[PDB]
Order: sequence, then C-alpha cells, then structure tokens
Amino acid sequence: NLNRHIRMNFETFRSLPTLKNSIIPLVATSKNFGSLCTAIKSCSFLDIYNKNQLSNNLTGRLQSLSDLELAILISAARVALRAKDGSFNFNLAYAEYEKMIKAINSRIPTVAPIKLWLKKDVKNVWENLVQLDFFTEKSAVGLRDNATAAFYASNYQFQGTMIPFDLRSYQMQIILQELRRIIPKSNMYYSWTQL
Amino acid sequence: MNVTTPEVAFREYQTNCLASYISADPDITPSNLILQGYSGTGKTYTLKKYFNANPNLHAVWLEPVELVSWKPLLQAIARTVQYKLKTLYPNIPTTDYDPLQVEEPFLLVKTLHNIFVQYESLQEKTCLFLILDGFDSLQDLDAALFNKYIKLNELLPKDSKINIKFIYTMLETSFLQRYSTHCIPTVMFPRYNVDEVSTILVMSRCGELMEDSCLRKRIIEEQITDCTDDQFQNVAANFIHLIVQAFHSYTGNDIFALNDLIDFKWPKYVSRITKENIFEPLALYKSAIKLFLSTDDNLSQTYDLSIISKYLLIASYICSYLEPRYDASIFSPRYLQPSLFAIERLLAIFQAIFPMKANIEVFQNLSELHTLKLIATTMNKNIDYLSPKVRWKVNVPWEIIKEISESVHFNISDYF
Amino acid sequence: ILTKEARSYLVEKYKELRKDDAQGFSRSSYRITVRQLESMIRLSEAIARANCVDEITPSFIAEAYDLLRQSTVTYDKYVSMMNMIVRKIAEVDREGAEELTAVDIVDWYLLQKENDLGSLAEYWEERRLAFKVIKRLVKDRILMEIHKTVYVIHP
Ligand SMILES: Nc1ncnc2c1ncn2[C@@H]1O[C@H](COP(=O)(O)OP(=O)(O)OP(=O)(O)O)[C@@H](O)[C@H]1O
Repeated sequence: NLNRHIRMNFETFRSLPTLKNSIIPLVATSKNFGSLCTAIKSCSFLDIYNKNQLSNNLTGRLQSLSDLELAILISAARVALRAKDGSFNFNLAYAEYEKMIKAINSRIPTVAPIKLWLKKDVKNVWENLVQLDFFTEKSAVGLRDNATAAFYASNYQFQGTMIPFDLRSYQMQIILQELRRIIPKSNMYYSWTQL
Repeated sequence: MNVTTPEVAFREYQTNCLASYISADPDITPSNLILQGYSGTGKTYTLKKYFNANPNLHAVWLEPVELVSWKPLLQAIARTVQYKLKTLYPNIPTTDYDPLQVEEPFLLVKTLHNIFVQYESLQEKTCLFLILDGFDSLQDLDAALFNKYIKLNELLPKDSKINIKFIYTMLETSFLQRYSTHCIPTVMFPRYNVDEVSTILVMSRCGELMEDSCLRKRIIEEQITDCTDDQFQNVAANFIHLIVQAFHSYTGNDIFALNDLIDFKWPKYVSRITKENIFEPLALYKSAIKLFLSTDDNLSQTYDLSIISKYLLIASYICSYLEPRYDASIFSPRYLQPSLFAIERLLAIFQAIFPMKANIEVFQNLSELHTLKLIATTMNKNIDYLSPKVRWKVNVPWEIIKEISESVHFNISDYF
Repeated sequence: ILTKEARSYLVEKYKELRKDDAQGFSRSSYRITVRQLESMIRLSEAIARANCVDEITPSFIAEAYDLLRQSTVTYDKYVSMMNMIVRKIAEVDREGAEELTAVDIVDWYLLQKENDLGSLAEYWEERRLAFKVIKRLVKDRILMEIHKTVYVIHP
C-alpha cells in the first residue's frame, strides 16, 4: 500500500517534501510499535489525510448546502447558462425560483374540495452563497497581488458595492453540468439540473 | 514532548493533527502551520481549546481582525512576545525595546533576535507559538504579504534558545491555493452537518437560556410545583430543534444566525408558556406557531411623500426603464439595473403625467428625493449637481412605484 | 349538468388560471381566455360523459383544470401518495383531531386503496413503498417531525 501511494505521488507531483509532509502525521500519531506497524502496512490514514486536503474544495462545499440554498444555486446556474455572457442577478434568480416552484406545484394534481419563500427571506440564502464563493461579482479581481495595488483598490469605490442588493451582477463558479455530475439524483431538484 | 489531547467533538482529526506539529522540542515542529476553514467552523474555538489543556506551551494570541493593517500586526508581535517572555522568565536581566520602533519586518527580525540574545542564558531550547487568527480576515491585505511570514524564522540565528513556531488560521480556499507549492502542513475544517450544528447548539446554548430572568418570572407566575432541572433541560432543548428544523433552509448551517434567531424568539416563546404548555411541547408549537412561520429577522404607507414627489418618482422610474425611442410616440428590462437618464427627460415626463410648470417646489422635491436617496447620481464625493456630466437613475424598486401609482391613481402598468 | 357548487368551484379556478396567465406588467393574458372557461365545462362534460353520471362533480372540474394548466417509486405514485397524506394532516389539524403516527398514516393510506391491491403479496410491496414516500417528505422537510413522531406541515 505504501509503495502504491509512493507511485501515485511520483506520477502526480514530483516535489518530495510534499510526500514528507504527508508522511509526518502517520509517524506522529503512532502510539505503539505494533500500532505503527499496522498503520504503515495498511497505509489507510493517507486516504483520510488526502480527503481532508479535499474537504474544502468545490464538491466539499457543495455537499454542505441546504435544500433552499441548493435550489437557488440551481436557478442561478440556469440563468447563467441561458445568458450570453453568463451574468445574472438576484431578481432573475428569484424569478426562476418562483417559476420552478410553480412548475413543481403544477405537476402535483390539485385535490377537489411547496413553499415559495419570501423575497426577503431569500436574502440570507443569497448572502450565504456569495460568501462561500459559489458566486462571484462580475469583474471581481479578488485578492490583490501587492500592497500598492491594495492601496489603489481600497481608495477606489466599486459600483458593485453601491448598487442595490437585488441588482448586483454575478457570475457562476460551478457550471450546471458540474452540478449534474455532483448533485445526487435522489434530490428533488435534481430533475432541474437539465435545462 | 508528549502532549495531551482534548476531546473536541466533530474536530477529532484536527485535534490529532494539532497533537502533531506542536510539541515542546523545537526540532520536532515546523516553521509554519496553517489551519483553514470558513466562518463558523470552530478553528478559533478548537485551537484555544487545545492550548487550554497544555499550559506549558508558550502561546501568544493576536487577531488581525482588530489589527487593521500590517503595521499593528507587526508591532503587536514584538509587544506581546516581550511581555510573555517577561511573564514566564522574569529573573533574567533584560532591557526593553519599544514595540513602536517596529516599522519594517526586518526591524521585527532584529528585535526578536535581540530579545532572544538577551535570553541566550537559558539552559534549554524552547518553542514560542505565535498565533494569528484569521490572517486573510486582515482588511489591508495583499497576496505578497503571507510569504514574508512563511519565510521568516530562517533569518533568525538557529543557535537561539527561543524558536518561534508560527500558527495561522485562514478562511478562504482561494488564499490557500496560491501557496500550495510550499507544502506547508495544512489542517482543514469543513462546514458542519445539520446533525452536528443541532447538537453543538444543544450542548452550548442550553443552560445559558435555561436560567434567564424571563423564565425566572414565568415559573413563579405559572406556579409550577413539580419542576426539576431535567424538565428545564428538555423544554429548553426542544426550542433549538424546532428553530433548526424551521429555519435550516433559511440560515443554512451557520451557528451565529441560529443563535440570533433563538435570542429573538426565546422570550416570545416563553411568553406562551402556561401550566398546560409544559409536558406537552406539541401544544407549545401549536400556540407559538406564528414565531415559526416568519423569520422575524426584520428590523421592524411605508413611504409618506408629497404628491409632487410621488409623481416625480413615477416619472423617474419611467425614464429609468423605458427606452428613449418611445418618448416621441408613447407620450405624444425590469430585472436589469436601471439605465441612466437626464433631467430634461424627467421634467418633460413629469409635466406630461401630472394631473405644473417650473416653480421652485418641483426642484426642491427633486433635491429632497436625492437627499432621501430615492434617486441616485453618478458620483460619490463632492456632489456637483449643476455640472453637466452628472446623470440620474432610479434607486427604488418596482414594488414601491406600484403602490405610489395606486396612491396617486396612475397607470404605469399600462405603459409597459 | 353542472352542480351548484361546481359553479362556485369553477369561478374559483378560472380566476386562478386568469391569475397565472396574467403578464407581469400588462394586464392582458395570452393563453387563458373566455373560450377556455367554456373549455373547462366542455372538458368536464366529456370527462363526466365517460362515466355514468349526469351531475358534474367538483373533482371533474379539477381534472380539466390539470389538463389545461399542463401546457424506487414512479413519479405519479409518489405525488398521488403526497396529495392524499398532506391533505389528511391539514384536515385533522384544521379540525383539531387527535394526533397520529407515521404507521397510522401508512395504514390509513392502504385502507384508501383496498381495491387497487391485486393480492396480499402486493400489500407488502406497497406498504414498504409507503415509508419511502414519508422519508422523502421528511428528507426535504415537507412534513415536519415533532418528537414515535407527529407530522406537521412545514412553512
Ligand atoms: N465542536 C464544537 N463544540 C461546541 N461548540 C463549537 C464547536 N465548534 C465550534 N463551536 C462554536 O462555534 C462558535 C463560533 O466560534 P468559531 O471558533 O467557530 O469561530 P471562527 O470560525 O474562528 O470565526 P471567525 O472566522 O469569525 O474568526 C463558538 O462560540 C463555539 O461555541
């Protein structure tokens, strides 16, 4: 198992200190010689280390979202896909969310004698998704490279920070195809991962 | 060398990783260490929880959240390290260096070197865990900053008995990915699951709410006789589960927002408690229903405006969302941001829609609207309305223009 | 022949269809017109004409409403279970009846479809199929559990 992991390391990246730093926890955590031998033979804890290295990636963040957050993400992705430039805003996202809720309700037959959340409550969901970097502002440079660039950036006032919360332009990081790859099919909103 | 490990729930892997990379011998610890996770992940909690079980580790705590820029961050390191070294080993004769003299990282290295030389008389080599919480949370931040603290202690003389062992905490993933080639030991914090958040809130904020004055009133008011602490615990616990299951799709999985919702709704939920409400929390749910039907995070005829102002704000919306092509035909893109226009258009449309000429009250109402910020301009500082370069746009949504039109009996719904 | 309450229910649904078909800014609709109001009766006539009744029930108005608006477990079986259980809970809650457990909900639903079961072998499959529907509702919080648990409509 250790040889397989070493071969994988060699194939993937050839900076040896990376493998050194990967090995260090295995030696450090060992409590007894028998435990050390069993761990180094099984060599399973490198998989745990590697998955924790991957836990805050796009898939890891996406697996933690809620139902309403996921639905709004899907609706935003649909608008981005339909757009020529991929841009979208809060108004279009909520319009699509309302439209898809209406469609889901309609496909449920009416009985002879699912909530559309209010536009104010959806603001918290939007704020959550903007911070988790699923969205991004239209031309967000993000982290500047040097102190002088940060100075000129903090001196200037971007229009995107002044215009209302409902009309800020965003672009998408996870394209709808990636969502359909990742989103489980058991999800109720999965059927809308297609156009 | 051996370090005991606290049993931090839902952070066991990271507690083991901090049992690693942290020990008494500076020859068994790295020069840099990064713990990463988004807000509300427990990194500040877990790191302090681990340090609070092993006092012999000499830790120095700083927060770039308070320290606005890099100069305070540099100066605080020298100040707190010097004070901590005095607190730990006082008997050695030392001379003070002013932390306000640290204007450059080179000067920080110089001061650290001088202080360690002053402690050279120590018998054993010892660690100094300088801790920075939320490095990327620093507001005056740039990409090149972090390398300066990555590659710092190698400029120190390795003969020194005191070795600095930096620890960083970070929020964003786009910050880490610029420094992956350095192979810095990294410990990751993923967002909690719902089952984890609910149990964390139950374990943390249960007893604090359980004995608040609001219940200290209601227990006596309802003359509860057989009450015990276990009943208090269960009744308080049910509240957190109800709020979580009600507002999980709204808050998400964040502890802070759930705590705030609990804080706001707890007195009102307690108010509904009667003699028959306890020992049947279902009735408690079935009586405080309206608490669980609205978020109640709102801070509180919404606009009461003059008629001239109302028609000016109708005409401005018409200007902002009607294409200029139609001004010669109709009078003779809602989801998009409003387009700009000129005052010449606004005055003409206002004259064409009011049921007025150019008395000063019209311009006064327009300037009042601008001061109210119901209409925006293309500038931020040194407003110069009369300059021809300024352009105007609407800063009011459609839902309010509709009510204004209803209140003035106007039919904007037929112009689009 | 239209029953008197069917007229009351028809005007309700025609308002609902006219509401949905309404454009966002202009009041003019495009698909639903007065002809469609006749169509609802005309379709309801034919639907009722397929069976041995000369009295249009409110149910046959809903069927025409569905067909005109539309313009593991099978999808139809899942939703059919939903509309049956969801209205059952809303009925007893609004009427303030005694609370019922998930098992009682499953037994109630199987009682409603006694004749659709071809054999007692199919009974166990449908009974097993029923709990999956419940868990899906709880999975996305369509029916909130209150701690055996009691199910209440989510906001
Ligand atoms: N395992 C846990 N058990 C109990 N409470 C926890 C646990 N993990 C985190 N918390 C709670 O999380 C709360 C928020 O602190 P936390 O350490 O998560 O902040 P943070 O993510 O470092 O914040 P910031 O980025 O704003 O500095 C604490 O008050 C603590 O009670």
